[PDB]
Amino acid sequence: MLSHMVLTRQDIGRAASFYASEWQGKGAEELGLSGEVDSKRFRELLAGNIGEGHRIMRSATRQDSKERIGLDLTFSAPKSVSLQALVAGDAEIIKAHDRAVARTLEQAEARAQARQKIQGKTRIETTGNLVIGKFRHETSRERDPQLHTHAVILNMTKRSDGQWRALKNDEIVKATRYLGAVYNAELAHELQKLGYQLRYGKDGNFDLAHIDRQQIEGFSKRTEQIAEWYAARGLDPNSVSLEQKQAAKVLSRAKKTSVDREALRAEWQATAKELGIDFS
DNA sequence: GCACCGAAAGGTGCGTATTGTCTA
Repeated sequence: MLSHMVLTRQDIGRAASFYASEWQGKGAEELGLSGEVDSKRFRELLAGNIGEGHRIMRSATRQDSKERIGLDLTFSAPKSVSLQALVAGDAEIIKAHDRAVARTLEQAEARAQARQKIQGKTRIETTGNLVIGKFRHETSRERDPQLHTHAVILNMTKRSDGQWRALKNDEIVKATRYLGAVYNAELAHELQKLGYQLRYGKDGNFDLAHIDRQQIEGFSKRTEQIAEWYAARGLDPNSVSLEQKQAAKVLSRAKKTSVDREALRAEWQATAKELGIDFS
């Protein structure tokens, strides 16, 4: 699954709480960023402080509009993949997901764009470079195992004239469904190299063949919450407005509390026994 | 493209778009 969200200045706490960490992007390399994401630097870049002999970015933002700190792309593995990675414990599966993300983001980077204005005349440019902070996470809001990576694309890109400007995001934002398919294709290919058999689900989605739908359902509490929020509002899961799909996804939430990580995984393992899961 | 940003006859958000496993 690939979902996206435009991150605004009011998200500067939450977007820094993303901080298991990796920089990616030709933009990042050119700034000398590679390896683990230093959080102070991440906060600086969120604020548009690219530093190293450059003016603070984005000052031409209207006060009536919100300023944009970035674009969050969230890659989420199928549940059976999450199970094998996080319950059984498999670094190869984690690695396979990391590769799928990195290769998809290369295709996101290819689509990075900017504007330039030459004497009242605006042209759109394909810059092909991004600065991206990747943060891998492991649980859902209902504390189910859930392998997922937040790829925070910072709102910046280097134009042809070598100048740092805000990202025009259209080409990435309108290709979410395509990049989603790249992630699946890459993950599936990587999982097949590791010897796994796959089961296909109408969309390009798949799961590991040795884990069945009932076993998936046992570990998908957030899905049960969404499915119920439609059944109560009388709404049908086939056709619903973007205002409604966002409603069910945000309203149906309950609240949670600082989970004992070592104790959580033991719960997962026991649940997986109850469900009868053979991690082979 | 527009209309308001800082003050460059330049640059920005705006809206875009989002399948399931349900993020941000």
